[PDB]
Amino acid sequence: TGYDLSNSVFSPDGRNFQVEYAVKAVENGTTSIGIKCNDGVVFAVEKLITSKLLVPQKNVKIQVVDRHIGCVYSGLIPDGRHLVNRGREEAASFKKLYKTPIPIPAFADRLGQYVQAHTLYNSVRPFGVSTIFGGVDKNGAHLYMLEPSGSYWGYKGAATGKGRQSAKAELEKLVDHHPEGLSAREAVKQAAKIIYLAHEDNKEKDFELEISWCSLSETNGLHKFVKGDLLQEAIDFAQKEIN
Amino acid sequence: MTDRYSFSLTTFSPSGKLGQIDYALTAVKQGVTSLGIKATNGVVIATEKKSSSPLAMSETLSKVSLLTPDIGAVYSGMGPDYRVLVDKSRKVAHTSYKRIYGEYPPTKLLVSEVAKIMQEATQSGGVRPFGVSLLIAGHDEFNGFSLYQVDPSGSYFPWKATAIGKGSVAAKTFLEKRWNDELELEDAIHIALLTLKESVEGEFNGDTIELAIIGDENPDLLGYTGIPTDKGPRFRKLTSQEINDRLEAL
Amino acid sequence: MDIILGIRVQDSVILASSKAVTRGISVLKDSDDKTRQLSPHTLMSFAGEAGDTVQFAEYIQANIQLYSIREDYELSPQAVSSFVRQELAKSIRSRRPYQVNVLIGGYDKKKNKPELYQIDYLGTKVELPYGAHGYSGFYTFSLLDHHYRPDMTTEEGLDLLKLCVQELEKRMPMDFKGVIVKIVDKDGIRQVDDF
Amino acid sequence: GYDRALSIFSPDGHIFQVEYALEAVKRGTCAVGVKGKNCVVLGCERRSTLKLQDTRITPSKVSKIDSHVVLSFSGLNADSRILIEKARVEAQSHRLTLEDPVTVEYLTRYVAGVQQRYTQSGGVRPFGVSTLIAGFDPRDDEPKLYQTEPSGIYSSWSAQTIGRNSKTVREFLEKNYDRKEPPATVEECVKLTVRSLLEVVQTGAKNIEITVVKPDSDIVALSSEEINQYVTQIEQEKQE
Amino acid sequence: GSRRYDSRTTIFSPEGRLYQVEYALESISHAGTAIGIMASDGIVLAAERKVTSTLLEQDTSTEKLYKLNDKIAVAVAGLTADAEILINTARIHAQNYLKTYNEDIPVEILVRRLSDIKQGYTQHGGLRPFGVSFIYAGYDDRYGYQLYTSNPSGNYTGWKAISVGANTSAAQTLLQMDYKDDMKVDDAIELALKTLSKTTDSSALTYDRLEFATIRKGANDGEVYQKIFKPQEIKDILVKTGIT
Amino acid sequence: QFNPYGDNGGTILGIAGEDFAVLAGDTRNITDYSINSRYEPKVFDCGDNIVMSANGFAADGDALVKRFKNSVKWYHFDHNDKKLSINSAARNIQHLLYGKRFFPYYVHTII
Amino acid sequence: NNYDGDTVTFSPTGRLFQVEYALEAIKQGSVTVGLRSNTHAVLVALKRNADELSSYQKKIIKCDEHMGLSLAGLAPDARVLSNYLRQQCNYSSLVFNRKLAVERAGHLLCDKAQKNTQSYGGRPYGVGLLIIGYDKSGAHLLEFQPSGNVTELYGTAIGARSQGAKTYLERTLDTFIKIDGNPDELIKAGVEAISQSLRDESLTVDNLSIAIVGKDTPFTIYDGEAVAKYI
Amino acid sequence: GYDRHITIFSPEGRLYQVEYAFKATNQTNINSLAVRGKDCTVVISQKKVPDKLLDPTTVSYIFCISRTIGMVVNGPIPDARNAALRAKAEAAEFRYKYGYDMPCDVLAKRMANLSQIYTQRAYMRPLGVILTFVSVDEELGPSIYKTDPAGYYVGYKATATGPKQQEITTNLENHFKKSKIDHINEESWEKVVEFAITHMIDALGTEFSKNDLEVGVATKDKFFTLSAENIEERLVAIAEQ
Amino acid sequence: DRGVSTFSPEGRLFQVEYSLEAIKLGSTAIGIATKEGVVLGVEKRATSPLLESDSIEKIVEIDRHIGCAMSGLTADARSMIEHARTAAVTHNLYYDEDINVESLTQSVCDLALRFGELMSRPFGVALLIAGHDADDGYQLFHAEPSGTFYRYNAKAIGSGSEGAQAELLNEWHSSLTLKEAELLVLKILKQVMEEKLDENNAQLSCITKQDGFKIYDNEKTAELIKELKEKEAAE
Ligand SMILES: [Mg+2]
Repeated sequence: TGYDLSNSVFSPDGRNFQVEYAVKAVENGTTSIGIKCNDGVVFAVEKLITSKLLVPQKNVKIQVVDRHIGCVYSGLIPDGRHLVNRGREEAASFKKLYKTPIPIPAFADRLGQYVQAHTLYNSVRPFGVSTIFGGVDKNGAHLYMLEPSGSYWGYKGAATGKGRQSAKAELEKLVDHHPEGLSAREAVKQAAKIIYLAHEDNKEKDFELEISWCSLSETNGLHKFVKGDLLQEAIDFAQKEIN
Repeated sequence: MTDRYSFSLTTFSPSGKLGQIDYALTAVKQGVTSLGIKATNGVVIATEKKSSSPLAMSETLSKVSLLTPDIGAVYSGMGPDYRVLVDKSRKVAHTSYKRIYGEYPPTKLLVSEVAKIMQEATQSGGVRPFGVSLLIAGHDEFNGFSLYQVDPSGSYFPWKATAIGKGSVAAKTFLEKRWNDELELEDAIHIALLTLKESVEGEFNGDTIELAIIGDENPDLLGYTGIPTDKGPRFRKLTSQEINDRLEAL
Repeated sequence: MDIILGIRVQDSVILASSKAVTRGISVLKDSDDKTRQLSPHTLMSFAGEAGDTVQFAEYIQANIQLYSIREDYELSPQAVSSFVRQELAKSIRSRRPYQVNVLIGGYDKKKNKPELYQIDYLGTKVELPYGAHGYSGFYTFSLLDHHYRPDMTTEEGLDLLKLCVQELEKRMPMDFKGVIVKIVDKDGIRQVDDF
Repeated sequence: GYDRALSIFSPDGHIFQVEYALEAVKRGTCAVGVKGKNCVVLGCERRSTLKLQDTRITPSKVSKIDSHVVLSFSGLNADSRILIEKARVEAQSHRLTLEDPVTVEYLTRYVAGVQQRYTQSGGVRPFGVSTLIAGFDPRDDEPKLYQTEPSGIYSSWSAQTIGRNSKTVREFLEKNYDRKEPPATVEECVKLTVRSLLEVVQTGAKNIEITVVKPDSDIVALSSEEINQYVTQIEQEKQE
Repeated sequence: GSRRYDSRTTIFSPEGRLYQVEYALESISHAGTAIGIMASDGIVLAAERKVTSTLLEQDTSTEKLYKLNDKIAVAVAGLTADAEILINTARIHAQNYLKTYNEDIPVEILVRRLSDIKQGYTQHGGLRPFGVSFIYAGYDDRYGYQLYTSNPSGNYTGWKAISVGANTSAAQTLLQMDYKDDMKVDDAIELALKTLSKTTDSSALTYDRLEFATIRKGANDGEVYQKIFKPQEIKDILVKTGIT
Repeated sequence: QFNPYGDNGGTILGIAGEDFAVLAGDTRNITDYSINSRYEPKVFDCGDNIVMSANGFAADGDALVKRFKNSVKWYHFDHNDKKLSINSAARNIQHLLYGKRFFPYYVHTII
Repeated sequence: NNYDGDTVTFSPTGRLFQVEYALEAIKQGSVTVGLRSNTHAVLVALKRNADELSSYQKKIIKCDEHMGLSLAGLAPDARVLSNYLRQQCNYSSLVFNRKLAVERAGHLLCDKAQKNTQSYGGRPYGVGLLIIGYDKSGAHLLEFQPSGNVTELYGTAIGARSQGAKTYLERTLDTFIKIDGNPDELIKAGVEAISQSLRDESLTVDNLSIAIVGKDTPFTIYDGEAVAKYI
Repeated sequence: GYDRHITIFSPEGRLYQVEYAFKATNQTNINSLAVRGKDCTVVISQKKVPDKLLDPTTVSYIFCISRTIGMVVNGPIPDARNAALRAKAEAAEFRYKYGYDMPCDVLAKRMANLSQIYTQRAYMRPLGVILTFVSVDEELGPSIYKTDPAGYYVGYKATATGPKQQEITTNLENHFKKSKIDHINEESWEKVVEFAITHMIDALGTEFSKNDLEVGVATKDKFFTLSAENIEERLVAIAEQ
Repeated sequence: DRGVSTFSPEGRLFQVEYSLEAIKLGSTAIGIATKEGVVLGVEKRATSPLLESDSIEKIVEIDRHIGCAMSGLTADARSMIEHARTAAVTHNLYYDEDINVESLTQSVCDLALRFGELMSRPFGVALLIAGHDADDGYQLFHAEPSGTFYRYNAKAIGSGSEGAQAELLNEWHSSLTLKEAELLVLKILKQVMEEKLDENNAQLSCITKQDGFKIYDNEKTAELIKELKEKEAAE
């Protein structure tokens, strides 16, 4: 034994235990989700209200990269911020050299290679976050989810954090019941419901819902936060479904 | 990141042993047998092409490598370690000699450069020793024909004939009985094939045996005519057919 | 600075160096000693660009003194002159070269022979019976070519040196304010206080 | 580069690598320094486990740092060469910039500074060397004797010893050295220094080295016969 | 991180010893014995090759005796590959000195330089020391004929006669017994071969197990000659001194 | 060839009284024969009862005043809000100016 | 246990023990309180002395005219982080002629602390910070943890016995958020908050440290007889 | 026992970290196969999409390294993409420096050399992947060259990689024992793909739909992957005789 | 082993806590601040009678208005003193004025936590920094290897510190004269020292606005010791 004391060491199984321990930090975090709709993507996250003293709507979790990509993550929040900072540098250099905004699959690999690089040496620690991200490019909508190992794939729907099992089951129903697809406005409503349903694994404290979206028709392919009336409408739809 | 292993991974134990070098020599011992014999008018180096799969094309894996037109090398131990050492040896023959003196290095000095590289992997920070022993055969104008063995420690010794790897102890005894200072190159090739047969289990033919010589200049392998002083390489790898012809007179 | 002369006789080396230091319009000093003792039996005189002359000389002095302490041994005049040449040969391809010309007068205690070396700022070294830098040789070499003998005494060398300085004082346009004369022999280095 | 912190604190507030460097000094051959009224004498032990030695060429235990200052040591011989070279370079650098040779205190302060630096720099171990530095300040006739150790602390001594069995010879010096009246001549000072080593040495043969430093760069090492005459006279007074 | 795997090659033991230096010296005690003897008219270097083979090409082989320049040679005891690294550095230092001062490097200055390089590996860098002990035989016009030894600690000392490698305790006692100050080279040649003959772990001392060298002013008039003995010449001197 | 310097004109005047001091300057900024501005302030309150003007090349002038104002801010941070005396400010400005000895601020400064 | 030797090692449950130990240094530190209305933001800090001959360790550091913080834990680490904030506030003013938003200052502190939690050789910061400020969106209060977590709050407390003050602020939330245009009453609420964390000792004239920033109020620190009015 | 954590020799002269990297190679539970035709080189690999929430078009272990070179990977996707990016960078640099397209065997050697370095240098870990490079080389013709975590590489007449490599290998061996030639004697690549799929079905004992496979084809001057509908056409032809 | 910058489960840096133990083994140093000046006193603690005690330098001048006393591994103090002197002189060069005593102390304390894997370990020495400036008058600071510095009316460091600090607790008042402070340092040093206190094994110094930092002659201190003996025999 001792194979789990140092990053980048293969165990006799062929496993990197330090990466598996980073996943435990992710599983300990709050629930975050992503839904791919007809012409875009929707992101939503559960924000635990630890105290009344937290200023409502102020501690924003979802982050924008460039102007067309949204990122949300569960686990160690600072690690997620570090990853988004790198993503913003990658997107800037791509646009600097190639003029066009970075395509989502291209952006996915940039994050992937960077996270994977933190599994190659014992002088660094793996990322303690799973990141759900995506947006609209010239080939349409894309949704991705990236793990501490550096592994990522494209998704129809994605979920991570403490209530991921509940969320996944809800996402699977939507995929089955809508083979033709989901509208952006429908996806915002559904995202609100799924976070409310996933909050059962975190039922002790109450929470604040935060939603964002990129849609070709609804936001012109730019990342925007769901605010005011549209947010309240989604909260009402969600509250109606849990009762 | 940064390589933060700036300390030696090979150190002296209380008994004075350098563990990592000893263990590298153990890896060489497990390796497939290779040998070298020096004649009056040439040198022969030989080994078995132990194919990992019959679907593998073993002609694409070269165990005997040309280092310079007059110097060749064979190994026992870890193949990948050998391959990168051949790359480094080919380059150092140019950078530290041919680009300075306008001629290829003598055998003993190229051996010296390869040895230095292997010594440094035994003392430098954050590396292990090379897991190979090399047999280097060559010719140069002032030293004539020569054969050298280089070990993981970086130590090298000149031989009349020797063997390394799996069945080296038995092979060296076989060579002691047959070697004399009057052997012609064809006699040395014959002895090489006899010696190698003892350590080979399965098929023994031109397709499973790799054999090369350092002998006469080959003007037919030069690729150009017109310069009298350029007469062609002394290193030549024997073909599958050439080996089989000498296996009938075996 | 200006005039530096050297002459190797039977048993000693004599170095003569001018006393004037001129800052363009005015003669700021008339008692300047343009020499450094490198070791008990080795003396170096120097001339060239202001500042660089003394900086180079003291740098060489420090290095030879360091060697002497490390080995408890005095380097031969030949060895010292080779070290100095290499420093100047290195300097000439530097970002800003030392613009310094030197004479090295030493008595070799092993061979029991005086030795005079002339080295210019490029690192051009020659061993000579007599030498100079700048325009000094143009006025003095015809006198030295005539009168010099390898078996001259120290007193005869000083007399030939006086004739050289007299010719310099007659035909040179600059007033160099006389010379300081030093003798290097088996007993070391001493200054002739009346010249 | 190799950056590992080898000299660190332990729970009881000790730096073991520095303390183990002192143990190397304890193993080294004995060195002693005694200052008279107008001189300083440095005595050194030579272990006679090594004969067939060529004494002409073998590194001598007392080293001139400049024409007026000397340095002797106990501990690792190879380590001492590095400190001696650094001190010699600094001595010439001081002459070059200040236009005055080093004071004995300044040279001591420099060497001690180098030793301290090697106790809190990454990737290095402390020097296994303690030194005795002796001489006279330029244009001064007051004798100077200082001691340094691996930690980098230094101080001035009327008389001091370092190395193996230095506890014994310090015992001798503490009862035989009077501060109100130090050894008034070279003879008396050399005699007291040879006497102190005879408490520890074995045969008074090629086992004792003596170097006398007087004012104005007057440094000389005594020969076997000269020391042998002190050895002879000491025991003939002892037979009583 | 990486600290976990660091052996810390440059630390003191509680007794104030350098672990790696001590262990490197243990390694050297298993190497073939090398002997140096200094006489009034020259120096002898004699060394034993380690258990050889009949198929080893001896006349082109060198593992013990190396030329540093025309005036200085070394006998090696320890890791041959480690020694060649240091030998090449020493050869360069000698040429650097010759270029700078236009005089051959004094023997002690070369010895001090190599010894300082060894010392560095014991104090900084976190690398293993060189597992090599040298015997330096040389001549310069200041001290004449000189013998030195250096070991992995970087410490060096001068000698009239000295051994390194295996059985140094036995060898040094035999040398101490028969060495005299007025000895000549031909007498020293005999002493060196007689000492190796008695201390060897082999059954008998033969030419194929030896390397031999002399530094003589037996070079026509005030100059010095190095002679690395050929296999046949070692065979002849073994017969002359009555060992075979 | 690119010339890194320019001349923005302007004239400034400082007079010290018994218990007061004035620093005056015209408000005109120019290049060659053209007027850039009829009112471009040139004398600045730098805090701690110190006024400053760096006249000549306006880019260098603005840069120097900006760096001195910054130096006053950091003097307060580093030295427990101690008031920067006029003599201390003057010595500090010398070091700001001499820091660019071989590529100077092309200005004449008065505080 | 086997996983607390350095910051580069996760435990089998996904914890970072060196970061958790750094968090423990804050809990040993002296109590400090932060709270705000819509016009002002206030810091109150209980200063700790070594003994009766000693001074009371300062707890509040000014970062700009519109921003500053209070510390609990390793004081030299607070000096490093506050120096970084001073530079970032300064860079924003010099380059962009713009006062650095309090929220952006929190993001910068988070990222600086994070780098010390993912690399070998380094260590986490051993200090907690309460940042108050007034910018273009009004009054703000932030809480910084050396894990990297930065949180915007109406009120909070960190240090030893900070739980008493935090519960009081949670009760008083609806009252103190409405104290607009009255600096003295907001400080009173803060002094009453920090009192819920005192045991055996009470607030004296060299014990108490108060800071305030607001609409027309530069960040200013009150010590000595300037806080006697609130005792 | 720190000789098991970093790439230094064990007392038996073994490198355990290299051996454990070979074990990571089978973590995806996917088998791949490569064969050579007259004019082409075909590589097939199992495709498993276990989650319904996944976009199946993004799940792939075949990579287009250059116009001429394709690469299939056996091992975790993060290490696979690491190797893919590097191979693409190396191939592009080669063409820039030496003025001609990097050969398949030369790229394999280069990646093998990089892998060798990870087995000798302590600070770098081996990649837990096996890389099979395919092309129709302008000098050597149809080519298969395979690299592993030990830094070993060699050319193949045909090859197989994955948990059930032995079954596929023996099946391929038996066919080439019959035919006595080093390739599939077929004109079109379509039929060489059909051969590859048929012999994988035989060896594994499992049937495949269009979504269970992933196919890459190398011809003169281009490497390309087949769509699900191209694979379906291939499966229909197999079933119809 | 374990990092040099590692936190303990209690939230303390191991290496800093261990260096504090080394300081406890050091010779005693005492400082007393009055409105007439600050006094600094040290125990010299020579290891042998042959050691010339006036070469023991544990009280040091940083500038004319700032002095300093040390306790612990005193070799470690040399680079700290060098930095302090450089900082004092540099500030005078940049600002044509004396540096504040607090600012000087803060500059020294910035060096403290610059260790890791910068120097390889913390300093093993504590400093008492005493001085005067126009803004805050006479001041005494205690600089630790933790990077923390406290201002004190009076403070003792080294092996006899907790006994000495209890004594300073009782004796200090805001009306002490310079002469009263001198005798008080001598009295408390005499209490905690192993050997009997005299002018050769103890040293006094002070900093006043008028005369600056001064190390007392052995003759001057000897008189103050005699004055102490007589006033203790006076009741
Ligand atoms: Mg590795």
